[PDB]
Amino acid sequence: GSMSIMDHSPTTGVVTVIVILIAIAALGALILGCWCYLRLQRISQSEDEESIVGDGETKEPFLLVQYSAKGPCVERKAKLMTPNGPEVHG
Repeated sequence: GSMSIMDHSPTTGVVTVIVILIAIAALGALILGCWCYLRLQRISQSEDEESIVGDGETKEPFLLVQYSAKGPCVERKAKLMTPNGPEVHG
C-alpha cells in the first residue's frame, strides 16, 4: 500500500532511469559541445552528428543497438588507449 506518496511504486526505478537518462543526455551534450558529437571519428570536415541522426536512429533500430554496443566499446578502447580528457589532453 502507498503511504500518501508512492513508496510502493517503482519511483526509485523511474528516478534511477531518469537520472541515468539525464546523465546520458548530459554526457551526449558534453560530447556535442566539446567534440560536436564527432571528436574526429573519421575524415571529419564533412561528417555530421554521429549518435542519433548520423548513426543511432537514422534507419531501423539496428543502429541503436549498434551504437549502444560500439559507443561504449569504442569509448572504452579510446579511453584505454588515449587519455580522452581535454582537461589534460585530446
